Amino acid sequence: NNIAPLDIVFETKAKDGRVLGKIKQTLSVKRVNYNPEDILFLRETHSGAQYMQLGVYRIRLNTLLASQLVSRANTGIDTILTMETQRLPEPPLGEGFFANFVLPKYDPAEHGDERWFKIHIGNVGGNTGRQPYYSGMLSDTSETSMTLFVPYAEGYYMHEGVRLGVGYQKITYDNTWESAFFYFDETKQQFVLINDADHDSGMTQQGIVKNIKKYKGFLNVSIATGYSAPMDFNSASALYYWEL
Amino acid sequence: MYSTAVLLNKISPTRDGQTMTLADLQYLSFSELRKIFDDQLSWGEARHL
Amino acid sequence: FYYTPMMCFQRLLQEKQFDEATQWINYVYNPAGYIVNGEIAPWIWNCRP
Amino acid sequence: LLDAAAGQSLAGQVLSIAEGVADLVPNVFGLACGGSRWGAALRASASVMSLSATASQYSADKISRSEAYRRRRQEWEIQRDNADGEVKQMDAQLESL
Amino acid sequence: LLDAAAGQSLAGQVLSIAEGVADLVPNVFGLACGGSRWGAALRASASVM
Amino acid sequence: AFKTYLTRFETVADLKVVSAYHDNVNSNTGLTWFVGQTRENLPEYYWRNVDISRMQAGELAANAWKEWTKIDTAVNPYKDAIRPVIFRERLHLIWVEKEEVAKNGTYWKTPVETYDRFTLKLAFLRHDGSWSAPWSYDITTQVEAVTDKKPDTERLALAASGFQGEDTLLVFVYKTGKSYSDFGGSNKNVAGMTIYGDGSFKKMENTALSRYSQLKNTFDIIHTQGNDLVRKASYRFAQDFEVPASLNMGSAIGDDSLTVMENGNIPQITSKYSSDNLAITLHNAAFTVRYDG
Amino acid sequence: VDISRMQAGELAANAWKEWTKIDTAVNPYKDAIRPVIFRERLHLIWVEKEEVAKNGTYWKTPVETYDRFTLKLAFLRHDGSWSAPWSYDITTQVEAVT
Amino acid sequence: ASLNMGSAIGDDSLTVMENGNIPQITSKYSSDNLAITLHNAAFTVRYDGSGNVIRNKQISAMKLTGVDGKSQYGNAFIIANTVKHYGGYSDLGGPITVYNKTKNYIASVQGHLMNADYTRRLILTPVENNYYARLFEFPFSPNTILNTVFTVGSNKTSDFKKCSYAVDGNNSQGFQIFSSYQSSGWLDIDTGINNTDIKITVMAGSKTHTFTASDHIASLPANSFDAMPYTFKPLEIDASSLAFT
Repeated sequence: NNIAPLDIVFETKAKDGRVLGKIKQTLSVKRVNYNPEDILFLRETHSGAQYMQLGVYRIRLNTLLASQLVSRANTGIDTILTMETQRLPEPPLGEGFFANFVLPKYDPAEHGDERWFKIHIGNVGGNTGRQPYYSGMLSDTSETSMTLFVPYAEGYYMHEGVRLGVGYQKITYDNTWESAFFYFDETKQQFVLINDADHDSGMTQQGIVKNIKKYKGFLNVSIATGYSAPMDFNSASALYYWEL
Repeated sequence: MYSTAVLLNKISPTRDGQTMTLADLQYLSFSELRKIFDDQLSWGEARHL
Repeated sequence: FYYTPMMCFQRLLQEKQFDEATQWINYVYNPAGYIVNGEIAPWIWNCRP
Repeated sequence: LLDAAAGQSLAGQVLSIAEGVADLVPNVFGLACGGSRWGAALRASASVMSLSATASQYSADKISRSEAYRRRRQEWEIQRDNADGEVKQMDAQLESL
Repeated sequence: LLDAAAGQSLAGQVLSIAEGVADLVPNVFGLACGGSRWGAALRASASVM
Repeated sequence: AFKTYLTRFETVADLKVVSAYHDNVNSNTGLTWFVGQTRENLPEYYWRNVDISRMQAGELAANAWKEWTKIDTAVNPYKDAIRPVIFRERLHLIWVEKEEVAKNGTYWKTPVETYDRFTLKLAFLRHDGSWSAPWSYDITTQVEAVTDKKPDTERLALAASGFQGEDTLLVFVYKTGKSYSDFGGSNKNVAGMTIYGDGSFKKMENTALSRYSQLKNTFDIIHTQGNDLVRKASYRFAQDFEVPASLNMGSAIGDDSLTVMENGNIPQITSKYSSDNLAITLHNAAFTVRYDG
Repeated sequence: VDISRMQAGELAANAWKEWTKIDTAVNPYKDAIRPVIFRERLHLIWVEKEEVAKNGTYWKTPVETYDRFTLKLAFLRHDGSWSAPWSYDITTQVEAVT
Repeated sequence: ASLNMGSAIGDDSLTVMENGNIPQITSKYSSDNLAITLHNAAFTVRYDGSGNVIRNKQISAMKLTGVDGKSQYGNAFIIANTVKHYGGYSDLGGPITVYNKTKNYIASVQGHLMNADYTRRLILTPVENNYYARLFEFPFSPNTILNTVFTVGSNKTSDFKKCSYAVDGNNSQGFQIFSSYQSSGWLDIDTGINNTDIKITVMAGSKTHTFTASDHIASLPANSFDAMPYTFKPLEIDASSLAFT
């Protein structure tokens, strides 16, 4: 993580064996990392959504509820204090799409000793390897459904689009054609999933692939088309939200 | 930063047939652990643990 | 290093803030010694002059 | 009235900082350009924050005298308890007599 | 609130003395140079004090 | 009271960030500072700090941030020429002040020019919330050179880098572009300025500019999609590896309650990076032994 | 005033509202003032007329007295206060239309 | 430009509709024809009641499966109307039975059991006093109940109709009441649904249109007991018969 420890030990020892002193001190060396892909940057959409991006993760910074606050304030304050206002949608954090994943019930035989799982993203940016994008707590009584926003950039996905896999420990589904694949089709001008089933032909980011296999691990993967992100109570302005 | 698993393996075995787990290490003061394991790890790793 | 800590100590003692006064006066003196970098301080007083 | 005056006094920081930001534009021009007021915005901000402090003292003595009113109410309640206490004192003394 | 207002009022001496030191620079110039505010710094200091 | 409270809430929530800075040479640990401006047409600026040292690779805590804090300095920057930096391990704010000034007047110099006297104003936050008045530096000639005498036509940006190795500040004034070339010499886009911890201003030579050529990747650039603009946060800068310049250990009582070691310190710890070999030089490593229990 | 329930020539006294002063110190040109509503909230627009000219040539005798028309957009905040107006210069368009 | 409806609890306190909204509502006026386009009309269905014994027991009964292997959706079921305690050691989660008619299944549900020593069995008899008159008997494969389907296999629909008084133990001592439930009357439900069973009817003057999910679907969700998100195609409806008063 661009840091390395070293240690200095002063050893003074008498001839008889009486240790005068063994003093240890730890020093840290920080390596300079000025890679543009590793340097965070600031962006703002035409809808007014301001976010920061470090590598693959995108984080909202500002908020755009002022107009709705004015609208409910023109009406009575009871209208301000409503559930519908607290679940008001927000603009997406830059260009991207929303994927809903439904994971099956926990199984000691299938999932293993540990119920929790780690969701990882694969071929993104210039990194072919895996990056842990989410951590989830499974339920032993029912299926678990969660929606994740996957960002996008111009040519951000190399060969075979972008991969999304999951690991439940004692097992990891990241083999060939096991993780969910996504790309950005220009003919439909939208984000398209690749491996929803077993297919003998399919158009992907780099052309026609004749062997598409259904994803494993995830019970159901869907693209939430036209889905707006709900109001967030854990963002940078979560303190103000909780206050109000 | 520092690998807690590798540090625990370095301290291992805890003269009992298992690994010196974090829970069993409530345990003692900084000077105490430095005296006990002064020949096994460093000041920064002790601080991290 | 000397006058301000007792200024706060005297104010707290006058206003019955006993534990805050003790914590603040620990900056200049502590009968139980001082804990620096997780080790027993060799000095007796925390004021150099 | 005190609270409204305090907030309405707070309602002037934006106006004077607008003065400060608009004073940067030169006023004389032509064969002799310039006349800008050098950094008027910071003295304007200083003045408005001083008057914000003034409204702060206004709210301060307002709430202080409000709490004085509450102390007066509590003292009145206690002395009314004393009054009806002596009322029943002598109520029992009367039947004794 | 009273104490914060007092200190925050103290927070303006530097601003107005900056006004005073910057008013020495002439504002009109060219074929007619000048327009400096004569010794504005001392009335600014008087006001802030 | 509720209406006033929600007015203040809207005013503090409508802030939009414009600048950022990082207290590290990498993006793994360190603390980040954000500075933003209100939506309304006046220059009221607020700052926030957030810690990403324990940030969990896409997951963060609400308490990890801080509330917006107003800067009571009445800054009047040119457009979006504002940036926070940290030196003397303390926060400072830099901006340019744009004023309509010209030269003297000749016989019939018809076009009295309207060039801008660009002034860097360095003001820092004192301990108790107060602000010091800014040091004033005139960099008009360098801004003219980098804008090619047309500053209003193109967006100009300023990057502040705090060299903590010997506590200096590198201010790079450059013209906004899609891509940037190397520093020093031919590239007239970037002008370098060195300011110390006391106020001494110095023009960076071409070799001095080339000494920090790796910092060109942290500029505010124009994205490939037309006229899109994407900003970037400046970083704490070191040559190649950051280590503290001094080390102090303290004292330790040896065995048998008979001996003690004290005054353990290395006042100078330097690092030379030749190619890929890193030679760390500890100057005057000294201590003292004493027979004392 | 609300005319939604206005009864085709008959109105109620309570249907109106009392006059409220605008504490902004607007300095419009003659009768160039108008209210509008956007973001479903009230805003006020006006032009500010000032006597300005161009630069000076060798012997440009008639330093002109054209007007720098500036639209100043200021809106009423929730708690009676007013924001300072956005300033827009539309001098060329006013010159063209006049 | 947008419409938001909210949520509505359906009949029988078993189902709910939520997240009803049309984020984009545009209008194009070509000459005198007005085409209203509703983009991404979406909502969500969920098997969940208003909050009662019916909900908190039968919903988990439908969710939990048995020998057939997950699924069991789209089937007809016989349920109890109201369930109450009748007697025994303690009112635990208690044996709650439901009947799947398609596969002749008895699905049991229980919150917690007090004793893990007795081989207490799902016992259904309408008398609660004669163990010799029992009609349903299903033991626990593990000593702890896991609320498993017991797969009758035969046609005992009328048996489930006329069997009440679910009993926990009914062990070799005859009865030994552990937990007994009065199921009162019984009701018929069916978890199945059709593609045309979901529709949106627009009315505007004399123009009435019915757009279903069989011909105007943008995303067809899965087939399970959990939340089902339904989103339709952008609906372009010509509304020129509106009486503008």
